[PDB]
Amino acid sequence: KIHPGVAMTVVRTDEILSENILFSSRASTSMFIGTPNVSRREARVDAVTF
Amino acid sequence: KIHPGVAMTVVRTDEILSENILFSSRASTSMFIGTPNVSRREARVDAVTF
Repeated sequence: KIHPGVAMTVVRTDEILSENILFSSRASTSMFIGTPNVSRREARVDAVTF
Repeated sequence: KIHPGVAMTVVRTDEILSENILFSSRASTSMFIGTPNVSRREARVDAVTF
C-alpha cells in the first residue's frame, strides 16, 4: 500500500439504456412506395422458400 | 568469316493474317429455323432477364 512513482488515470465507459423521444415535423420527407415483388430464393424440394 | 565445310538451309515460318473470299451457290443449304423459346432465368426484383 505504498505509492509508486506515478499516478494512474482510470477511464471507463458506462453503457446506459435510455428511453428516447424522437420528434419530426410534418412534411419532413417525401416517399415513393413501390409495389411488392415475390421471388423464390431457395427452391428446396422439401419446402419452397420465398 | 571463313566458310565452314557444311552448308546450311534456314527454315522459317511466316504467319500471315490473310483475307478470305467465301462463295456459295444458289440454294446450297436448307435452314430449318424454329420459333425460339423464352425462359425467364433471373427473377430479379430490379430487372428481369429472359
